Amino acid sequence: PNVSRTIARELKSFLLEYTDETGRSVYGARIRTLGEMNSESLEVNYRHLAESKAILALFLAKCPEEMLKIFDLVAMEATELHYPDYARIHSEIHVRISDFPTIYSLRELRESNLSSLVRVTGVVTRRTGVFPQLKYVKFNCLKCGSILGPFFQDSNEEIRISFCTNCKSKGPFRVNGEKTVYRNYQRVTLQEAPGTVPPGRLPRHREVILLALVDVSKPGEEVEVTGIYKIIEANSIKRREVFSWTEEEEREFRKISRDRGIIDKIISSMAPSIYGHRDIKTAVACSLFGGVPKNVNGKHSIRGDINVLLLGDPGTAKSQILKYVEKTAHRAVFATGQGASAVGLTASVRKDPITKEWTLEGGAADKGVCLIDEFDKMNDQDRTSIHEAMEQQSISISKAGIVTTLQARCSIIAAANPNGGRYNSTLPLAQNVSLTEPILSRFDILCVVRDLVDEEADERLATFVVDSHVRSSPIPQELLMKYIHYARTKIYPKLHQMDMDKVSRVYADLRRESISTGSFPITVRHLESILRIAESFAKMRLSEFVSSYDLDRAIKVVVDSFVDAQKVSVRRQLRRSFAIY
Amino acid sequence: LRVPVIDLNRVSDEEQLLPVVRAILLQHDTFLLKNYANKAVLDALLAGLTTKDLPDTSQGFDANFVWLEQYIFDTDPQLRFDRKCRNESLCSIYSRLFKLGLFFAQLCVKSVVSSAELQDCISTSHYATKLTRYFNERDYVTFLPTGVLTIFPCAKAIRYKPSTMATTDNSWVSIDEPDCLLFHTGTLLARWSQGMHTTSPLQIDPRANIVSLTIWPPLTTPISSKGEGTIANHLLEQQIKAFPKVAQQYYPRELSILRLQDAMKFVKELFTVCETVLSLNALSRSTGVPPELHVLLPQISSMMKRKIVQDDILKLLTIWSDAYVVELNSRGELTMNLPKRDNLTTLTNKSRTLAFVERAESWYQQVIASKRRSSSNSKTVLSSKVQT
Repeated sequence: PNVSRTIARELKSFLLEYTDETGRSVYGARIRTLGEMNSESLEVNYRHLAESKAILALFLAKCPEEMLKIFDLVAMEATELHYPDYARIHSEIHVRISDFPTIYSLRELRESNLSSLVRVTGVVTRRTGVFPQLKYVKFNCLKCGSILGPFFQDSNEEIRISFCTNCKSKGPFRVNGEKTVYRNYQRVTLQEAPGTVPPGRLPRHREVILLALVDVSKPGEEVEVTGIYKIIEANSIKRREVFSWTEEEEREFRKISRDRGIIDKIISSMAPSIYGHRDIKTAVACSLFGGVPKNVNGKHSIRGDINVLLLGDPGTAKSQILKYVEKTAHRAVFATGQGASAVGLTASVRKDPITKEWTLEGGAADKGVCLIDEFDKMNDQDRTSIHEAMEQQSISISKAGIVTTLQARCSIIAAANPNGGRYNSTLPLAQNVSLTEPILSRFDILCVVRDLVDEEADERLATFVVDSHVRSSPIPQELLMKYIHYARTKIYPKLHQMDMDKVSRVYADLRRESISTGSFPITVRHLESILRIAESFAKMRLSEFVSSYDLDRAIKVVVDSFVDAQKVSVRRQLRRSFAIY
Repeated sequence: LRVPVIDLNRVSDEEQLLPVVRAILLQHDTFLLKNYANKAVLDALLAGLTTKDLPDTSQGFDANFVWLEQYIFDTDPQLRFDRKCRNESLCSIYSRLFKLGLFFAQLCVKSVVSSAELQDCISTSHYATKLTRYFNERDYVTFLPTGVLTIFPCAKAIRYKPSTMATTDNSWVSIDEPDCLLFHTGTLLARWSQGMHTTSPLQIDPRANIVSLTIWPPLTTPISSKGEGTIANHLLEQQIKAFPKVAQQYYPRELSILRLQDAMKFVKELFTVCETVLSLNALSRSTGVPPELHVLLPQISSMMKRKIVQDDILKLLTIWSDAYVVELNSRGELTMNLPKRDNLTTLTNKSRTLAFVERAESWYQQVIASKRRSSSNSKTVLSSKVQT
């Protein structure tokens, strides 16, 4: 149509007149940055041209495929009169339509959203890149040896050609792509995030096409993609990013956190199914609430996560707590063994059978919490990958033509069983578990349960589990899970050097007493752990800084984990820690 | 994002660096000045800004209400307004950096119009040193400088908030140059040069020590032809003041409403995003669908990046009533629609924007006869209640 000719000259006049701040045309700086650095991506906010002309925004929302035939041409014309001979190196320059107001979900993708612009959130998986895909074909008929060709896009397998022109034969046909179209690949499968899916339903998944934006995306992270819907053809990608906090719920959270010591109420709200004991749930709540990451002049990155390790006889409950926190906590990933969930933590090059090739993928929650069940039953790859992720916070991929070091700042909640069923209390934990000391040193809290013969446990456990079967004060679950996301995304409580030096005095007693009576020592990692546990309790208390008695609970948490992880012969240490108890 | 570095001893040549410095302040704004005549006296002032003992009285360290502390020391010539503690290094640097401001004004306006017109712009030298201390950083919200010419030493301390001027890629950039004097130009200087100047903010940084020197034009000087009604003293005096001074100075005609400083500009951009998001869904050639308020609030949340409460749309309904119907669906969600069935044309969208700004101008004009915006809280419109 000729109506595009009055559209073109309108936006050609628009790019030379957009002065939003202090009378400065930002498009001249944008065109000189794309021309000097040889870029092909042009950035246009939707609000700018929408404030200028809403009919262009309506045309972009209705027919973006024909609206994109004007944008690239006027961008190349602006780059050609701004820079001479730019067409010799770059023939086409695309545009990046950002700031889409109506962000859709993956379950709202319907038949009415066809051939239009849509901004969707998700998580990327299945990374296959830089391959020549098809769009046209040719075929060689072997009987007469002839050529015939149609079209083939990006959804079907291939359009079988079985009828020759003059052979009228059903002979064997061969694929000729030696006269054929250009190829560009980015087959990425995107999925819905688990932190915003409704309960009972399953997250959907789609396939996205990336062309002209390859390997700038990180698998296992949240992403925002703006593209057209037909299979989504992405135009813009954003690696920066329904259950969120509001203004009416944020005042009551400070009012709840100010009154009646809510740390124990959060602990009692953690396990509604059973009675339990506070040693598992205290470590669980401080691991899910986490600490703060700090660096000094861009280096010395400390891990802000807390990795807890559960141990005890297999008859007790260890998977129900992680099953409750998988629904409760945000971006919680439950992974298991060889690959129960068909997703893992380790990078891998492997063959794929759906299309029967070799591919590379770095598995997977960068801010979330990963839950590992049956920690002693694994191979060498998933032990070394979690040891690298527990040692430092990055996982490297060095295969299939790609080299990427991705962030691995995830918390680890692992559960295990000893060799033989019984805990065997007259031996230490290093002789009990099959694991060694440096993989045990990454886990700061080692919680362990035992068997209770006495009437007390018989009076409580059997009665609670029969109350759960005969039926067909704490903080509620919704306010608790909203408080987790509200406190983990807004505050960062530091520490002040006024009277904190006293913990360096008590560590000086507590280190020395572990040599003379005990066999296992205490190091600086325990000091880093109790400072993280104290700042996690200050985060849960929602204070400006860590108080003086948060370290008392932190030293109680480290004493009932380290002293309980040893023999019965460290019994004098049960009374030696009674002076600070 | 070009940051040209040139000696300021070579600008004293006067035949080779006037266009180079002028081309940056018309493009990249803030300019980089190195190796000024001051050497060890600029690093000896960091021990004298920690006093923090003085009251306001158009002086004093002012904490707007908290970590943001701005200490402005009023020049001695000003009649009967002073607070003197010690501040000997601040006075010596105030006397020395007067030459930096006069020389920078000489190089700036000699490639524009005339270098003899700036001697009455710096004549009074009433500008007060601004010493900024940040407590142990979001303390600086997006803001514009006061004086026409601001020359500050900084460690890094500087970003660019979303706005369009320098580094046209419009990404936020943090620049750290060792041995660097960074020049910040004000809003009024842009009006004198009719659009040549802009601003840059401060961001989260580890080093909280910021020393900013802003040089002020005299009380009696008009700005070009158009500023004969509003003098540099009137516009800049309206700009800065202080929170205790704004409470004292702007006081005479009460009304803590303050909507002029607050609601105006932000509320009138709500219609621009809201008009484009009701043509984004309701207008389609596919499968009907009714505009719901649950998918509208997040899109406007993306537009301004700010939190949008559902009551702002009700204020938009209060100012302009006839566009949005407030009827509540049986499911509890409150739908809105448009009267036209043939949909909003781009020309009709521009007419709706002109009608909305004209209606806001009419409400502001009628409401201000009680005493510049006077008193309104932008009261929400009453939402139709469900029957029985």
